[PDB]
Amino acid sequence: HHWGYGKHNGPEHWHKDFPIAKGERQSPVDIDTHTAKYDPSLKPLSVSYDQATSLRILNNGHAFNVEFDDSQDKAVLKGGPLDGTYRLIQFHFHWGSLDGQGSEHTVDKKKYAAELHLVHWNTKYGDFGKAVQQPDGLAVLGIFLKVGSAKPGLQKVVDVLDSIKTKGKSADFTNFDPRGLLPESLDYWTYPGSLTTPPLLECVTWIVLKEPISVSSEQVLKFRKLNFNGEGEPEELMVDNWRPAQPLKNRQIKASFK
Ligand SMILES: [Mn+2]
Repeated sequence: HHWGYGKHNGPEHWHKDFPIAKGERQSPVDIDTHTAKYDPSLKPLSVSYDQATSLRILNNGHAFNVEFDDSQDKAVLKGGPLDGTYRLIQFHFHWGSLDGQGSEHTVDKKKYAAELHLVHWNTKYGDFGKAVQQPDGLAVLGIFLKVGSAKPGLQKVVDVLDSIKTKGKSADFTNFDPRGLLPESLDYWTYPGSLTTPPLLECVTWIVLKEPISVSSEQVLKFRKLNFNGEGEPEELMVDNWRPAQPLKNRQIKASFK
């Protein structure tokens, strides 16, 4: 029936409705650190989020998205392996039912407790919907989360989860600054890939940061309290909304560092 992360509609079934699931540039992947090639020609990333305008937070039944106003060049990403400017449209997370799993990308097969995705679209395309039809339409910044100390900048998000518990619920969410979610270092790995949920389009340049951010156990616990279901439907906790690693096939992972 419709896709999700259960036994009957989980990632292993997606190819029946979205054949691109078995495509040549699917994500996520395992990052083998010894085989990633250092590329001295890659430039430092440029993150400009000082003018970021968040608007709302929504439970879409598969994760929670914080959405931003992308009608102008307010929060953009440029540099790194990118040509042109990419505007932030939304961020969301993938997490596990246990601390030993939850991330989509893995590093030398290591899984983290969660993974944050900041989604950006190439402004040359004019809108998100046109950008997903292009090979260089999106740029996703992925950041791993490990359990340790609490992340202060994530608390405003944790606190509103109670109000968007079930599928379809949304809440006003203004003045949230995503700079509070960045690690200290911007060193990264990059490779050409796809969206990690249906429609699985191969329109993404992935930028995965080497340095994880720490969150407290209590912070991650509140994520696991969300529901996949809609209000008044039987309760299915929102946990393990991550796609396993896909074959690298003909792609090279490049590193901005050595
Ligand atoms: Mn994602």
